[PDB]
Formats: sequence, C-alpha cells, structure tokens
Amino acid sequence: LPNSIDSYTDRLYLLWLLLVTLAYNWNCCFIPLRLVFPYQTADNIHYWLIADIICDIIYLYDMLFIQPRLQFVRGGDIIVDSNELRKHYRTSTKFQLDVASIIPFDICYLFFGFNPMFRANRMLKYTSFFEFNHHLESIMDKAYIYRVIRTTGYLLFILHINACVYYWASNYEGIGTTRWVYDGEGNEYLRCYYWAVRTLITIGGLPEPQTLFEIVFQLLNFFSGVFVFSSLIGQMRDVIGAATANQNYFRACMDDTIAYMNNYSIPKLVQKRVRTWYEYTWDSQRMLDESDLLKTLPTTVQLALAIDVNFSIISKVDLFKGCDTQMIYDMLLRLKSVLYLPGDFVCKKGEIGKEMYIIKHGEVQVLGGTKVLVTLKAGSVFGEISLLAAGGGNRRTANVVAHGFANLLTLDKKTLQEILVHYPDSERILMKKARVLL
Amino acid sequence: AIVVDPSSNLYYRWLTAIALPVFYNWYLLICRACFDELQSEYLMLWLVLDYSADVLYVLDVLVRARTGFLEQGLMVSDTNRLWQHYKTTTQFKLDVLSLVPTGTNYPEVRFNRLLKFSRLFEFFDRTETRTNYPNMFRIGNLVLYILIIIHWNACIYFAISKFIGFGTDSWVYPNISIPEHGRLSRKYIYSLYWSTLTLTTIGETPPPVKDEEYLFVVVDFLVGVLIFATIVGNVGSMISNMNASRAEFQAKIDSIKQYMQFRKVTKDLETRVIRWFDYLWANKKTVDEKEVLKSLPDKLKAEIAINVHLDTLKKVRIFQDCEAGLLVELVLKLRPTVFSPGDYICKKGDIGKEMYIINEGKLAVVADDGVTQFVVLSDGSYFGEISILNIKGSKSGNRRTANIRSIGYSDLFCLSKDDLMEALTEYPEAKKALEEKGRQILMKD
Amino acid sequence: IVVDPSSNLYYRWLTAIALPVFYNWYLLICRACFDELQSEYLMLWLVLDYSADVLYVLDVLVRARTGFLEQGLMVSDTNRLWQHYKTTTQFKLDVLSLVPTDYPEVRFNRLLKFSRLFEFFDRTETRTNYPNMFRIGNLVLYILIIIHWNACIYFAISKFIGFGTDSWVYPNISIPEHGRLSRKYIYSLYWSTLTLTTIGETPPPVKDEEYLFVVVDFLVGVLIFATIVGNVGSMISNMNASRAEFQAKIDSIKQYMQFRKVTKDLETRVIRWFDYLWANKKTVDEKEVLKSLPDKLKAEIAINVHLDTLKKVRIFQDCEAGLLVELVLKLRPTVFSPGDYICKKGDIGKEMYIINEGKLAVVADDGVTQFVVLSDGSYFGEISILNIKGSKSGNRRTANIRSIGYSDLFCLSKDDLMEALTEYPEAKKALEEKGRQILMKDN
Amino acid sequence: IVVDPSSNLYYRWLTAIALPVFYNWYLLICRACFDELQSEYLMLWLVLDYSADVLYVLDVLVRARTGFLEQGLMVSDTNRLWQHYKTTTQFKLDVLSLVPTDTNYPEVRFNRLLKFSRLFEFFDRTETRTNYPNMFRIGNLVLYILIIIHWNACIYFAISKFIGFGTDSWVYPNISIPEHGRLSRKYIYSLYWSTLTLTTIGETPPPVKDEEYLFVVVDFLVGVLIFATIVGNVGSMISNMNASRAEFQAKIDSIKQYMQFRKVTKDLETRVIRWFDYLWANKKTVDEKEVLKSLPDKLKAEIAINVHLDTLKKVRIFQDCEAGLLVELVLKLRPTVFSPGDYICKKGDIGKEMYIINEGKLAVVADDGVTQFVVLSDGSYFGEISILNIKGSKSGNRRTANIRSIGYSDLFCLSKDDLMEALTEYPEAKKALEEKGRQILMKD
Ligand SMILES: Nc1nc2c(ncn2[C@@H]2O[C@@H]3COP(=O)(O)O[C@H]3[C@H]2O)c(=O)[nH]1
Ligand SMILES: Nc1nc2c(ncn2[C@@H]2O[C@@H]3COP(=O)(O)O[C@H]3[C@H]2O)c(=O)[nH]1
Ligand SMILES: Nc1nc2c(ncn2[C@@H]2O[C@@H]3COP(=O)(O)O[C@H]3[C@H]2O)c(=O)[nH]1
Ligand SMILES: Nc1nc2c(ncn2[C@@H]2O[C@@H]3COP(=O)(O)O[C@H]3[C@H]2O)c(=O)[nH]1
Ligand SMILES: *[C@@H]1O[C@H](CO)[C@@H](O)[C@H](O)[C@H]1NC(C)=O
Ligand SMILES: *[C@@H]1O[C@H](CO)[C@@H](O)[C@H](O)[C@H]1NC(C)=O
Ligand SMILES: *[C@@H]1O[C@H](CO)[C@@H](O)[C@H](O)[C@H]1NC(C)=O
Repeated sequence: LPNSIDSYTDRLYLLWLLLVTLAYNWNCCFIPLRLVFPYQTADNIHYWLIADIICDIIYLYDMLFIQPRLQFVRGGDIIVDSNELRKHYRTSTKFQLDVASIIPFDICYLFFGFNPMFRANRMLKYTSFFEFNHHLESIMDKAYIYRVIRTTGYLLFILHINACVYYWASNYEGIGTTRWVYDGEGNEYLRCYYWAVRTLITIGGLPEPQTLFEIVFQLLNFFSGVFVFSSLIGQMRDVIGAATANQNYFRACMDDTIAYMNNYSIPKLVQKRVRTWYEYTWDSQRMLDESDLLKTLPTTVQLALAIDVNFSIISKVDLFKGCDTQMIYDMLLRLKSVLYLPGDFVCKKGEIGKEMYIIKHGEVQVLGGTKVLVTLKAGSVFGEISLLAAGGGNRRTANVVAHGFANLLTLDKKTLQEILVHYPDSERILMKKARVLL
Repeated sequence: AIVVDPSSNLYYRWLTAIALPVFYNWYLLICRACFDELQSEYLMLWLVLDYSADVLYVLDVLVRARTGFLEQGLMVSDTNRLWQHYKTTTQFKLDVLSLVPTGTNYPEVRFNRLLKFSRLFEFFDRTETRTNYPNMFRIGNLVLYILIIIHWNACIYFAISKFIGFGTDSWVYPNISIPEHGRLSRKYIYSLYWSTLTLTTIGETPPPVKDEEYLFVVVDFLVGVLIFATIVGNVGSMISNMNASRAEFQAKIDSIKQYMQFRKVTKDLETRVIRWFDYLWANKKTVDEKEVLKSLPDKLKAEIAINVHLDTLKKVRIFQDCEAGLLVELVLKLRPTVFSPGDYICKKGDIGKEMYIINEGKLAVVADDGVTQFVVLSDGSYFGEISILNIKGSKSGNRRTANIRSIGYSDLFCLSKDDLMEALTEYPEAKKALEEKGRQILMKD
Repeated sequence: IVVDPSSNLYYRWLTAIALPVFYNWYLLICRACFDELQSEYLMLWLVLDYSADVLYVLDVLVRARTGFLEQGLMVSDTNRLWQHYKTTTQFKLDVLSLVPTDYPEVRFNRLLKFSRLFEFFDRTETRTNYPNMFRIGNLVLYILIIIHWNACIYFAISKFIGFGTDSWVYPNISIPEHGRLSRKYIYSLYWSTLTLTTIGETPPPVKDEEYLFVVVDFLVGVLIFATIVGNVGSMISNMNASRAEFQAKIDSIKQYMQFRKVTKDLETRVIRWFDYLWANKKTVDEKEVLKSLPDKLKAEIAINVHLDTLKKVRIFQDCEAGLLVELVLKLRPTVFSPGDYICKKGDIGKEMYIINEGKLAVVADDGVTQFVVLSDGSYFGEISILNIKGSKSGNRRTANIRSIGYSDLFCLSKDDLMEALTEYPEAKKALEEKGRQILMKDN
Repeated sequence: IVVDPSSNLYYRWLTAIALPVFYNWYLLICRACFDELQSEYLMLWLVLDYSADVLYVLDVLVRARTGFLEQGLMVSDTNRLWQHYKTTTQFKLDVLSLVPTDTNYPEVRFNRLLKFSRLFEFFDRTETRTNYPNMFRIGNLVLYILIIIHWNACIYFAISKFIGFGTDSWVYPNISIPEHGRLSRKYIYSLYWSTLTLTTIGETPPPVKDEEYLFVVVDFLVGVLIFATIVGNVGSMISNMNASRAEFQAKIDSIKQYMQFRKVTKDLETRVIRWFDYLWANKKTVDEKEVLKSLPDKLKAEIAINVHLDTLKKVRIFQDCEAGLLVELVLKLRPTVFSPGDYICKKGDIGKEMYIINEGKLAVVADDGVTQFVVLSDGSYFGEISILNIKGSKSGNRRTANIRSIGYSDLFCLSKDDLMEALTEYPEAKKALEEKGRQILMKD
C-alpha cells in the first residue's frame, strides 16, 4: 500500500482493477441469472448473499482506499499530494457513478422479500470495467488477441442475456403451454442458451411462434440478431485490418513495384536484387520507410531518438572531438538510412565522393584491385576527406564494397554545408581541422 | 414580406415539421392501401391525419416558394425572383404534382402524396450534418430505411396473399374467416414477421407452392441478400469509423515500438516516449496543428491564431510597443512543441535561435550540475528574447546563459530567429525598435 | 478503314457484340441442361445461334482491322494490324470459338469470347455517369448468372440420378404439375437460390453424391455471399468516403478549438462556415485537387477558369500572353466569410485580389459607410504591391475593405508578384504608370 | 554444406516437408476418428507414416544445418549453427514430434502434429513468392476452411461413436445397417453435418440430450466466429484489390466535379476525360516518385540506367562524360505525359526544362503555318540553348522554336537546376556541354 498510485507502473493496481472487473462482471452476469431463473433456492441464499457482500465490500474499498490515490496531471505537472489528489477524485465524474452504484437497496430486502432486481444499480461500474480494458490493451504486447477475446466476451454476454430473456418470456407464457416456449425437459440454462444462439446468430430451425407475444418476440430477436451478427463481422474485419495493416501496405508497395518492373520488362537480375532488398528490409525493420515515420513525431523526440542511436558512434570518432553539440545534434537529426546488398559498391576507386559513410550493422571491406585491404565492423566510419573539402576535392582512393547486408548511414556534402552555414565558428574550426589534417 | 433563410434554424424547424407528415404518408399509406381494415375501421382518424398532412404540404409549397438562395454571395430577398427561381426548378413540379386534391376506401388514389421524399431526405441530411451524434444517427437512419423496406414488403406480401386467396395455399396468409388469424394486430405482426424472415435471409417461412409464389420468394430473397449486404457494409463502416483515429494512433504506437526495437534504444527512453505519446493522446492534442488547419482559409487561420496566442502574447511586457501587423504575423508564425519531464529546453552554451513562450506548462532554470531549481517559470513567461536579436558589444555573443529543464509536461511555442527575421525584413523601424529595447535590457543585465 | 479503339464506334460495337456473348453463356447452359427449350423452340434457337455466329465472324473481322498504339501514334497499316492480331492470344481464342460444330452441348466453344463481354463491362464502368449504380448492376448480373448456372447444374444432376427416386432430386416429371417447363425452371432457380444464398430450406440429400454436391454447393455459396458482402461493403464505404473525410476534418477542427479554449462567437463563425461549405459543395481544396493532372493541362485549365473574369476588367487587358499564362497559373483562390475585413488601414499591403463571385465594398475606420461598392470583375490591392513611394503612404492601405456576402477572391501575394515582374517590368511599368496616376489622383 | 534460407533449395525442401505435415494433420485425425480407415488400409498407412517419420528425421537434420543472418553475412559455422538451433523452442518441438509411439489405435501419433510451423512457413514463403498473392490468399483460406470442416466432421463422428450410434435423433444412425455402414457414407455424411453446422445453416436434426446441446452450442459459436473471420478477411482483401481503381476513379470524378462547377468549356472537359481514359488504357496511373521513394538511390539508379541509358546513349558528346554524373542525370530526370496537338513551348517564354523524348514523337512547327520542319523520334533532345544561356550569345532568354506534339507523346523532363546541382561536383562536364551548346547556338 503506497501513499499514491502509478497509473502506468502499478502491477498492483492493475490486479486491483482486475478484482473490480471480476466483481462487476459477476454482477453483470449473475444479476439477470438470479433474476429470471429459479436458482436462488432456500439452501442457496446464504451463498449468493456472501458473494454479493464480498462484491459490495470490493466496491466500497475501491471507492475509499484506492480511487483517492490514483495520480493525475493538472497543468502539465504530475500530482503527488494526497489531499489535493483526493479533492480531484471527489470533484470527478467517476465518483458520481460510483456513489450512484453503491446505493444500498439491500435494505429493501426486508420490505419486499428477496429480489436481485434491487441490486441492478450495481451495474454502473462500467467506467471501471473500461479502464481495465484500456489498461490491459495498452500493456499487452499483442492487442489483437485481447480484442478478439473481448469481442467473444461481448458475444457470450449478449447470448446469455438473450437466454435469460427467453426463459423469462417462457415463464410469462407458461412453461410448456405452446410449442415455442421452453418445454422444461432438460437443463434450463443450456436449452435456453441454445435457443438464444439459434435465434440471435440468425440460424433457424426452432419451432414456429404461435401467440402474438411470441411473434413480436421472435421478430425483434431476429432483427437484433441480424444487427449483432453484422457487428460481429465488422468487429472481426476491423481487428484483421488493424492487425495486418503494415503487412498489407508493405505487400502492396512490393507488388506495385514488381508490377512496375514487369511493366517496363526489367531483367531478372535487377528484379531479384530489388526483391532481396525488400525481403531484407522486411526481415530487418518490419517496415518500409523510417524517415516518413520520423517526420511525423515531434522535433525533440526526433532528436532524442537520433541521439540515443548515434551519439556514441559520433563521439567515438577521433576527428569529431573538436566540433560542438548543436550542429552535431542537427546533423544527427539529418542522417539517411540506406541498405546495400552484398557484392555492391558504395565507392569506386576513381569515383568522385560527396558523402560520409557511417556503418551500422554491416561489414564492408576496402580493396586496394580485388585484394581486400581492411575490413570494418559496426560502428566504424570512413569517407571523410571527400566530404568537407570544397570544389572537386579528392576522388575515392580505393574500392570499398559491402561483404554482407550492410546498413550504412550517409551524410551528404551539400546537406553538411547547409548545416554548417548556420554555425560559423564551428565551420571555421572545421576548416582549421581540415588544414591540420592535410 | 418574410424570407426564410435556408441556413438558419427556422428552416430546420420547418424541415422537422414537414418530415413528420411525409414519413407518415409513406409508411401508413402503403399500410392503409394493402390492409383494408385500418382504412375501413379508423376512418375518422385517417381523414383527420390526411387533411392535416395536406395542410402541411400546402404550407411547405408556400414556404419553398419563399426560401432565399445564395447568388453573388448574398441572400436574395425579392419575392418575384424567388418565385421565378422556384418555378424554373423541377422540385416545384414535383410539389404541385404531389398536391393534387384527389368511396373513401381506396387510398390508392392518394399515392401522389408520396412524392415529397425530397423533404425527408433533406431533413435526414441536415440532421446528419448538424447533430453531435453522427454515428448514432447513421445507424438510426439505416434502421429506419430497412424498417420502411420491411414494412413495404409486409404490405406487399399481404396484398399478394389477398390476390391469391387466403388459406388456399400453404405459403400465403391463413384463412381470415377463422377468428384467430383475423385480428388486425395478428395480420400486421405476422406479415412483418414473414418479411423480416425473408428479407434478412433467415428462411423459416413455409415453402412456396405455385409458380408465382416461387418467383416472388426468389425475388424477395435476392432483395434480402442485398439488404443484408448493405446492413453488414454500413455496420462495418460505422465500426471502422467509430475508432479510426484510435486505430491510427495505435498504428503509430506500434510503428514507434517497432522502430525502437529495431534501432536498440534504451529502455528508459522507450518508456519515456511511450508515456509521452499516451499523455499526448489523453490530452487530445496528438495531431499537429498545421495538419489540422491545412483545410482552413487564411483569414480563419488568422482569427484562430489571434484567439489562441494573443492572450499570452499580450502578457509580455518586453514586446509591447510594436504594431498589430507584427502581432498577427507572430501569432500566425508561432509553432508549438510539447516536451517531457527532465528534458533540456536549452543548455548552457548553445546557439540561441529559438524563442519560447510558455503556454500550459511549468519549467525550470538550473545550473550545469543538475537538479538545483533556481527559478521555476509558469504560463505566460518567456525566454530566448536576448540571443535572437544578435546584438554586438556584450559579453555573451548569442550564447545560451542558462540550463533550462522542464519539470512537468510542458507545452512551449517555438519562435525561430529566421522566422522573426522574415517577419521583420519588411519593417526596418520595428527592427531597430526591437534592437534598441534589446540593447537596453542587455545593458540592464 | 481502321477501327479506333477509343472512339464511340468501338464502344457501340462492344455493346452489339456483348449482347450475344451474354446470350451464349446464359441460354447455352439453360438449353443444354433443360432439354425442353431445345425441343420446343428449335428453329428459334437455330436462328439466334446463326445470328450469334455471324456476329462472331464480324467480331473477329473488327478485332482484325482495329488499331493499336505504337510510339504514341495510331497505326493504320492493315497488314501490320493483321500481324499484330495474328501474333496474340485473342485471335487464337476467336478462331477456337469459331469451330463450325453445327444436343445443344456441341456449341459450348462459343463461350470462349468472355473477354469481350468483360471489356464491354469495364468500358461502361469507365464511361458511364453512375459508376456505383453500374457496379451494383454488374454485381447483381454476376450473381444472377451464378444462380442460373447452379440451377441448371442441379437440374442436370437430378436428370442423371433419376427423377423422383430420392427426395432431394426434382420430382417425377411425368406428373403434369411438375412437368411443365415454367415450373421446372422456376423451381430449379428457387432451389439454387436457397442453396447458394446459404439458407437451406430445401429437402435434405439421401444419396452420397447428393451429400457431396450439397457440400460443394454450400461452400460455393459461402464464398459467393462473402464476395457479395465484400463488394457491397467496398461500394458503401467508397460512396460516402468524402463525407467521412469531411466529418473527420470537422471533428479534428472541433477538437482543436475545444482544446485551445477559443470563444463561442468564433466557434459559431467556424461552424456556419462549415455548414456553408457542406451545403454549397466546395469540399475539396485547390492545391490537392490540382496536383495529379499534367502541367500543360492544368495551365489550360487555369486559362479557361480565369481569363473569362480577367477579360472583364478593361484596364488589365493591356498585358502580354506569356505573363497572362504565368499569372493565371499562379493565381490562388480563397473564399471569404461575410463581414470579414480583407485589408485594414495601416496594414502592410501584401496581396492583390481579383473579384470573382463576390460583392466587396470599402468602408471607413470602424464605420459602415459605402464610398464605392465593388462588384464582379473589379480589382484592388494595386498600389502597395509594386513597392512605390506613394502620396506619403508607402507599403500601406488606403481604406477598409469589407465583405458583404460569401465572396471569392483571387489572391496574388508579393512573392509571386515579384515572380510576375521578373518578366517584362516594361509592361508592368505601363501598369505602374496608370496605377500611379490613380494613386496621385486619390491621395 | 549449409543451405541458405532465402535460396530455392530450401524452398523445394519446404515443399517436400510440407507435404507430410499436411498429410499428418488431415489423414491422421481422419484415421484416429473413423477407425475403419485405419484397420482397413493398415499396410498403406504404415508405409505412409514411416515415410513421414523419415522425412521428419531429415527435417531435424536440415534445421540443424540451415544458415542465418548475423552482422550481414551468412553464418556457416557448423558448431554455431548447432547451438543456434539448439537454443530455440522449435528444436524442442521437432524433438517432441519424433518419439515413435506406434496398431489399432493411431491416436498415439498425434505428436507428429506439433510441427505446424513448417506448414505455416511454407504457406508464407509461397504467398510472398508467387505472382498471384490474392488468389493464393483465397487458396490458403479455402484450405483452412476445409481442414476445419474435416476436423469437425471427425469430431462429430467421434462424439456419435462415444454416445452410441443410432440411439438419439442427432447422432449418426445405426451402423449395422448396410446403407449407413460403409466408410464412404460415414465420411460424407459427417462432412455434410459438419458443413451444415459450421456454416450456421441448420437443416440438420436438432439435438436431444444435454451433452449434444452443449456440443451443438459450442459448434455454432465456433462456426459463427470462423465464418465471421472468413467474411471479414475476404471483404478486406476484395477492398484491397479494388482500392487502387477506386481512388483512381475518385480522382477522376473529383476533377470532373471541379471543372463542371468552375464552368470549364466542353472541349477542355472532354480532352481531360480523354487524357484520363488514355492514362488508364496504357497503365501509367502510378507515379515514379510515389512508387520508388522508398528504394535507395543505388537501386533507383540501376532501374534508371536500365530504362533510359539505352535511349540517352545515342546523342553526340554524351558518350560517357562521367559515369557518376550520368547516373545522377538519369536519376534526377522526371517523367511527363502530353496530349496530341499540345504545344511543349510557345514563342516568348522562359525555358527551365530540358525534355528528352522517349516513346513519343514530337514535331517542330512554325508559328503561323502548320508545317513539318523536322520530326523527332525517341532519344532526341531539345532545350539545351535555353537551359545554358551563356554570356556573349544572342541572349533572348526565350525558346526559339515550337516543339509540337504529333500523338500521345511521353517525354522525360530535366530542369535547369537539376542539371546544375548534378554537375556542380564536376565542372568539366559543364564546360564540355557549354562549348557544344555554344557552337550550335552561334552557328544557328
Ligand atoms: N585507401 C584506404 N582508405 C581506407 C583504408 N582504411 C580505411 N579507409 C578509408 O577508406 C576510404 C574510401 O575512400 P576515401 O577517399 O573516402 O578515403 C579512404 C579512407 O578514409 C585503407 O586501408 N586504405
Ligand atoms: N540566465 C538567466 N536567465 C534568466 C534569469 N531570469 C530570467 N531569465 C531568462 O531565462 C533565460 C533562458 O535562456 P535565455 O538565453 O533565453 O535567456 C535567459 C533570460 O532571459 C536569471 O536569473 N538568469
Ligand atoms: N481608397 C480607394 N481604393 C480603391 C477605390 N476603388 C478601388 N480601390 C482600391 O481599393 C484599395 C484597397 O487597398 P489598397 O491599398 O489595395 O488600395 C486601394 C485601391 O487600389 C476607391 O474608390 N478608393
Ligand atoms: N530553334 C531550334 N531549336 C532546335 C533545333 N533543333 C533542335 N532544337 C532545340 O529545339 C529547341 C526548343 O526550344 P529551345 O529554346 O528550348 O531551344 C531549341 C533547341 O535546343 C532547330 O533546328 N531550331
Ligand atoms: C375459410 O373459412 C370459411 C369458413 O368456414 C370457409 O367457408 C372457407 O372455405 C375457408 N377458406 C379456405 C381457403 O379454406
Ligand atoms: C412417374 O410416374 C409415372 C406415372 O405417374 C410412372 O409410370 C413412372 O414409373 C414414374 N417414374 C418414377 C421414376 O417414379
Ligand atoms: C442396430 O441394428 C441392429 C440390426 O440391424 C439391431 O440388432 C440393433 O438393436 C440396432 N441398434 C440400434 C441402437 O438401433
């Protein structure tokens, strides 16, 4: 028991919302069941009553000792102090529903006998059920399986409600009176659930209704069943379209570019190189483009994501010891991620150079013209001298190729110059660094 | 001498008061035509309701002869031109055809009163646009349309049954001489039951016998499979539209999680970014404001920018003596960023090129050591207004003078130096006014 | 004569040849399975089949002498067209469908010209005014062909098993109620609809081949129902996609305005603007709607939309054609709400407006007076945009300009106006002389 | 030897090992439930099961020698591969699917079903490999529907056998009768009941006892959930199939409604609709930047030099000026599509576009008279003197001809700045092209 609660860190309060969920789901299931079936027999009222008592004690514990401890934000700063947090809870709309739900009509048992209709006010904890749904959906690493489980739970609960309503209508018409009503010969809940499935799934095969109450009942039940089955199809289709969305988009772009290459009659070697690029991109990133992903996020979180992945690789460069944090941060916000297939060139011996190559999960080899001079594991950097020098500069002195699936990080020359002209003193010391290099 | 303005609320009150009798005319006119016991038994009620519906119809003709219409941007108001604009349309032809005043047992001659469906469609479209429950109204409209279709099919099935003969076959309605199958409630409820069990592909009806019944049942099942297809399509589109924004946000969360598991970020930064995005979702501002306001006109964007940011940009005492042109220019060119707790806004020794106007946040200035709260700022404060003027002569030289960290979930307003220079390159006197006020405040400090 | 593959004659030919292909499909499976049509209307089916074969040989001649694009040009060498048609597979399909197999089951090779009907359906889907109504008509036509083929298949299986030995098959056809052709076809169609639309009100099978055929039929019916639901869901979600996008835009605007705590008069102003937008159908915006067409086509469209209002002002006619093209492409339109002030006094003159479908008027300082009420075709915003030292004014306005009704303007900012007066400042100087004359006159 | 997981030997192995996994699933639940199929063809099922077990032995021996990607290159160290296969749960599954339990009870071989990841990997490789992905998704879902139908047919026959044949009205009838007694009738009527229950059709006999009521309730719930997934996924896939054409026709009728509202004349309206018809007829609806933004510059340059260098290599001094600069030019070029009779250039207009003709035929026409000065087929170039505009020339800063379109041409434009910053690294290419433009411009 802490002084306050952690809305996104408390495994304890997640199990507490699980316990309030079990209490509220107990009430939502079993208040129709006790209300319409003869299951509250004389040797069962004590068991049902201790169940409802521990349910209402869980309710009161939620209203008293947990809900005035949940943290919240007001004006951006998080709130820790207990009296102000309790005032925030008291002047919130959750306390309205909770005090409306804890209204104890159990004292009306001595005035009208035992009737679980009096406890129908305990169904108003739907807000604490939905907070549990949202917390479990946000914490679980697979939201689609919990969405399917929640859809099946809603379907089973609607069917239980319809079985209870059908059995109430069967008692109101008289058990075994007509041919539509429940005839009494089996397990009441099982045969009534069977009736609710074969009506509200809109399946058919049941006896034809005779009395006008039965025809109105069967008509409204079939119409709401068509709508429930349509909601089920739509819900499962949305779960599919939200679980396979990036896979379908990736496959769509891959198939559209293979359709483009087959429309232009592209040779088989170039098509195989393009498709093994797409297969390695899918097996690496599970995504097509990451720059387009980064351009949506805010600027400071873009900067933090760039620094946490590249600042050690920059600061381990012995040449970048003199430069400064602002334009290092900007040039790390302005890097490009590329992928070179095995056996391809990144710089030819005699090719002019205008880029700086940081390698990252790759293995390139320098050739001095097929014999490998050196190799470079992940974190190394090359291609510096033809980046910072103006004019023609120097060509690449050697062939360097990717041995494996190299994933380089490139910084172009003119983009570096555009970053540099916003930072004149560091540009000047970088020119002096060029002069002490050469 | 009154002109009914078709964008006001009196026109919507008239759309409601005319979309009740059109809907009544459709529903209970096909019912009274096909049943022939309502029409014989409730004759006073049907004559009263028919006379009231025709009175509302002729008042709708008179009103639609006096609704203005936007030409040259203005609302025209001359009754002769409004009558001519009414008469040149075909809607007036449909209305004067529907108002034809036709032995009080066949309402088959009164089917011309159904021709004002345009009022019902206009009322449904105006309600869908106007009300604040759009998905609930779309489902209500779909339920109403398929209920009208099921009712029309129930009346059609009872008319086909009366044509074939009651109790002759096994598919048609039972014998109405037997007084259990003869109540009017029983007639209508069993006809509606048959049409729902047909038109929603349930299939629990007795099987047809003759060729005409086989053909009506196969046509009715094809209409039913199409109605079931549109029901499933509309409910699927409603479910896909009820949480489309939430699904987009969960896709963005999963994309960020995939990118971070790819690039191997640290767990503290991962949970910081995740709680940051969940706070941005719970505060209902996760979408960027330029992408929100892209579809707005420039004058409405300017009025929104005034109404948002001038309340804070008139609380500044340093930038007070300038003009409303620069005020509107800066509130157009302010761009917001939301931060995280413990984030460095501007560290000591950085090139100051941004200016920040705190709005619904709380920040702090610290030293190079770490958490020593020197001065906690609040809403309406400002910093950065001394390294973006670039004044020569002082000891700083556009260098950040303080370590500025956020302690809660702040929300600043980035005002960049290039943006201010673009704002002021057409105002040299405002440039030198800001230069002299910065020089005085810097010689003060 | 060389047939144009994109003209109206080719589409009318696709109609005249996708009539008997549909006839061959539908009535060939019906006449093959039912055995009463083929016995009764023998000369009628012979006449219609001879006419369909004449239309097929005229079809292969027309697909012979039709054109195909080479190097952006329609070729007309008839021997080249004959070689291009002889090398492809559709001539193989046509000469396969014209095998002269002159009981009605020997003519099933005439169904091989299905791509012609498919091309007619796709050309009508492209060419018609009601694409979604045509899509739903084509979908009902496809499921009616499937229902009819499954009805004929059930009747042929019933004839092969025997009539009335079981309870699943068609009854004993010697009984005069179940022996008429009308009831034969309508009961086979009703059985086929009940099986394919996944209902199963039919009698249950008794033999093993019947059980297997009903299992195959119900799985085909599940896939047909799923395809129907998918196509109607795609149509019903692509018919109101514009409405859903505009509703999401309105909801994002409402979310932003509720979050930033803006005042209720501006709220009602924004919502009256959005109601005007949705009741007058100006939903799409210019920069996104004019990005997917080629550059000379959008230059032509800009010419055709703004020269009709740029030639109404007389004093602006003295301008060169190239400058007119560049300015008529660089004009940006905005729609102003009524009562909103375009240019106040003391504000920097940024833009040059052309009145098109609007009624603007000038007023004094916070006073509604009418010095001169402008109308369509007029122009203003001219003396603060050329960067001239005026009558002690400079880069400022002269008076307030209101907006009486839902006006529409043609904005031209100083940036694109310098990009205008980088081409012939001499002509812009002639316009500047007359503007300076107006300026010296009025101030 | 190490096999590559992205190779084709591995995919042929995936087919030859996704045959017996599917055999094991389908025919092993059928042999375990029907029990006459097992004790009738006993030698046949023993040969097929021994072959499946030998194929599983080779499956373990291949997965203990397949390669995987680590630091880009294919790791082929056999000890590291043995350890990397040992550490995963798929090795525990492939060991649990090998213990040789098996006579007359073939239910003891259900541990061979534990290798489901192999059949799923085969389906996934074929889906991403073949050129009919939507029809393969139809085939995958139809095979899953058939497996589930067959499994519930076997389960209905097993529940019928456990309750008692012919006792109730819901169970399979009495088995001693020769009409319901043969194995063909057994399996076919069990499949009929299975599909008429899992489809939620219900033209089957209604249950009697409580265990039959419970099984039929569970069976209709599984049926509605499976059929809801099937309907939803088929609707989603049909929408994905038709989305491209739907948004294309959206763009079409959007621009139509625009021009119809803004009162564009009928000739220009019909020309725009004819241009969109031509665009759909020759399949240029996709955009090059919108399709190849994601691909890196090296592969974009490979496709560019595969498409346009064969057309560019026929002009005068462009015989390998510099390889990198030609790569940069063929990357930075940009497509365009013109209409017949459309003027590329008028008289008295600034030129900022170099156009290359490729699958198109333009013409040089005079101002007043429609005349054919010279026709230009593909590979020709124009625009050079107005892009260059070197000091000391006539310096009109205008395009000195009228290049007119004959048919539905297709050029590939190149702007002046996309020329300049391409050549900025190597100014000698600029010098050479400047001298060639200078000599043609000064000899006129
Ligand atoms: N020539 C050469 N370059 C090397 C070697 N090791 C690392 N590098 C880097 O590899 C480079 C590739 O081309 P650069 O001109 O960019 O310059 C070269 C060096 O910076 C080596 O052994 N030889
Ligand atoms: N260094 C500093 N800045 C202060 C203080 N009080 C207010 N400020 C403002 O806080 C600032 C934050 O960074 P700035 O460089 O923008 O400039 C600084 C000042 O304008 C103070 O005591 N010290
Ligand atoms: N003051 C004024 N401006 C007019 C009149 N008629 C047209 N205009 C234009 O209206 C203008 C509005 O602001 P401008 O600075 O653009 O300059 C002014 C004129 O060009 C008129 O009668 N008076
Ligand atoms: N004027 C002209 N241009 C030609 C000729 N042959 C090729 N061209 C190119 O055609 C051009 C079209 O207009 P440009 O100004 O762009 O420049 C011209 C030349 O580059 C020719 O005979 N005359
Ligand atoms: C309906 O009932 C009446 C009353 O006996 C009878 O005369 C008539 O024949 C019945 N009609 C049919 C079709 O059975
Ligand atoms: C059909 O009926 C006729 C006479 O009604 C009879 O001769 C014939 O055998 C019957 N055929 C079958 C298959 O029952
Ligand atoms: C099954 O049939 C056999 C003989 O046909 C009979 O002896 C037995 O009692 C029957 N059992 C059941 C359960 O019907």
